[PDB]
Amino acid sequence: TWEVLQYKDSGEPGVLEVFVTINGKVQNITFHIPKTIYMKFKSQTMPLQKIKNCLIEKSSASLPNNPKTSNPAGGQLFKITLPESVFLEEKENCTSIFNDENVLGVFEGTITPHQRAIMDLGASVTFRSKAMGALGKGIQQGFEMKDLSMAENERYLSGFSMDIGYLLHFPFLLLLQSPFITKLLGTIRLLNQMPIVKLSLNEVLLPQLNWQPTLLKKLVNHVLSSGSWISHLIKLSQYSNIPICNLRLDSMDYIIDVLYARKLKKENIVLWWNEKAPLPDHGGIQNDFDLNTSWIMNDSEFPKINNSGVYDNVVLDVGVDNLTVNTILTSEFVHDAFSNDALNVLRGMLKEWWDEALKENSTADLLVNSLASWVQNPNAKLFDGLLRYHVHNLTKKALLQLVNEFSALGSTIVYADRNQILIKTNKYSPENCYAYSQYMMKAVRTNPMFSYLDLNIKRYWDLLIWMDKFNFSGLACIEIEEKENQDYTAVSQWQLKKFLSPIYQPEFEDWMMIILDSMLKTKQSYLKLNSVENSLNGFSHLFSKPLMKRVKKLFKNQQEFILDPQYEADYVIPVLPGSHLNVKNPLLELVKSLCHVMLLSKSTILEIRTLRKELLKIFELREFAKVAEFKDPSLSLVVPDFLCEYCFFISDIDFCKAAPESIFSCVRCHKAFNQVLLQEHLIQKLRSDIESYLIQDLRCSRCHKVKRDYMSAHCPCAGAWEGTLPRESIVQKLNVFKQVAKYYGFDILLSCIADL
Ligand SMILES: [Zn+2]
Ligand SMILES: [Zn+2]
Repeated sequence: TWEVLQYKDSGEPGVLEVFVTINGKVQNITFHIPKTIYMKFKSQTMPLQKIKNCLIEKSSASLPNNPKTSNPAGGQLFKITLPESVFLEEKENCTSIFNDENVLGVFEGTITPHQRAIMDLGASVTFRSKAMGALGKGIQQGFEMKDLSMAENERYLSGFSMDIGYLLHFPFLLLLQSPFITKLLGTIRLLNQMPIVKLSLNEVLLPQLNWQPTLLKKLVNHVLSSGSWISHLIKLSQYSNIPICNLRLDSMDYIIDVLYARKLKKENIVLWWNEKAPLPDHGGIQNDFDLNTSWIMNDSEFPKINNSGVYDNVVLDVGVDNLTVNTILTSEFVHDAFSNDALNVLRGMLKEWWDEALKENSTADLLVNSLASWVQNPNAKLFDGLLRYHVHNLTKKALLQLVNEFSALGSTIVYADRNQILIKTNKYSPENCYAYSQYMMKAVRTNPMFSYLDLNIKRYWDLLIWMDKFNFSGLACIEIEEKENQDYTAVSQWQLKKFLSPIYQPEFEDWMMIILDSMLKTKQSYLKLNSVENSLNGFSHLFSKPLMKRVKKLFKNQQEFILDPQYEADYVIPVLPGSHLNVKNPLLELVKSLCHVMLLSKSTILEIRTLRKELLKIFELREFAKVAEFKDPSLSLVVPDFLCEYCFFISDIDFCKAAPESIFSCVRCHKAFNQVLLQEHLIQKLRSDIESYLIQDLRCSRCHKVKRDYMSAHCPCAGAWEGTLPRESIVQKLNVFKQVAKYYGFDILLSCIADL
């Protein structure tokens, strides 16, 4: 039994220098690893060359499923194993089996000897040599490992007793903490020969004034955290079976990659493993443009429900956590699907991880939490776009099924965002829904479809006005109590106010505070007294007469002071990111936006529309004038699926509607983001949009149909060829990016706009 500390390769192929630990102390040994390659070539027969001293054998391994490669043809996959030195030798000559005619692909040329040994042997490698006593012969030369190998149990890797050191930069098992590992390793060649545990905290920043205290504070924690670092490293390593020095702490996708790869190798499935490459290794077919792949990697938008209105019943605000893991755990013709066998392997892995995590296991809990992050990361190895598409498509179905399940009992969906769900209840008072909420939660959890979902009620709503997530108001209570009248807080988040003149913004809020009070009073009166929700009929009668007089007075003052240069500070229309409307009369916008909020009732249409006409009579405008219609003042630019590294939260960020302090900070935890990452994601969105416009399909203006010719003038129908994506849409999309890049300081995106 050997405790390998740091597997390390060198210039010579199939050579692994190992800083192993023998019962005495640390020592250096070397391993020899042959190269195993997967050949798909020809349709039948075999080369019969015999020139190479290798081992070939016809195999039946389960290949991946690239959408382009769909033809079955025949099966003659091979399992050629051949040492890497003579493989480099064979690279030289022109004639050889690996480079000849009728070669479909090489499937595992990317995996290095280091990875092969760390996946096959592991941390606890032992010697089962026996035969002749070549232990001395094995130690003087390089011990060839292919013939003799065994992996002993690693339940207890080490009882630690050893010296630890530091080496840090702020631009013996030493710990390397530097922004540039490669530069420091190359500059001091002697640093290579010593074993190092490489933990990298990067991007040191300074306030540029009085930086000595902050340098001292940044040094103190790194000095004092040594006991924690080694302890956590050993805690991960004892379960991981990866050697301590190869493993890193922040690296979490590597554990998933090794475990999934070795449990796949337990089966006959091919790895498709690819190293420092964002795309899978499919044998070389992955280096060509394909329409299906381009569509499946450009579909990251999630559906949503935004049923708007004013609700006089109670509304529940539940938060659905563990959606993706629940989706995975629960569950020829198709050319765009992931292999079912690997899917079942992943399902079994997640099930066993969850079961061990239930029994007080920290590492299993970490793996379960980090699986969702691993799925969407291309930089993680074994990453497949088909897997991401499969997971997203099943999650999309799961959310609709959950909404339908909620629809089984008397309730109505209002909103759905993968993290928040709003439910309309039949009951009228929040104090009478304690039992029904619990019953619904138990019923939802009882279903086998949603056994692993986490649901928690965040707020109870008494009166809610809903337009979208960025524009709402009402009265809410955090949690209902006993024998005490429930405390209610009034919330009002209106982005619509930001596009108003400074003199009218206070008026907007003041009049909304009267609308809400009147609606609450009339609802209480209707409840006390006993097609239309009669709780809210007649609320406008209380505040109509004051509103008319106030509007008249405001109009008179505007007529008096609009041309006064002294009052030029007022009556200035702000410029905001996503603003497109060019509008003239400031008080008209206030009255329109105030009436639009009342209009979302669906039960008091006539009453509100009479008041709207009467108010519009103060101005010289008619009830159906085009200038008197409400449009949303703001555009939208939504970047989907941004990761919080310290929170493990999936959030969709919209750069136009969302107010600041939210663009650059996570929601669950108030941790700031990194700006250049946001700029790079915006650039990715822009270039992807341009590509999607450039690869669109054509259609007939009358026969809505797809063009099936490469050279034609028009439809067999007398018509014309038009585009599925019109130019005006992409022009507007390029327009909004320019404003977003100028309101906030994004130099990289501004440069990208000007290089077009
Ligand atoms: Zn967070
Ligand atoms: Zn036609």
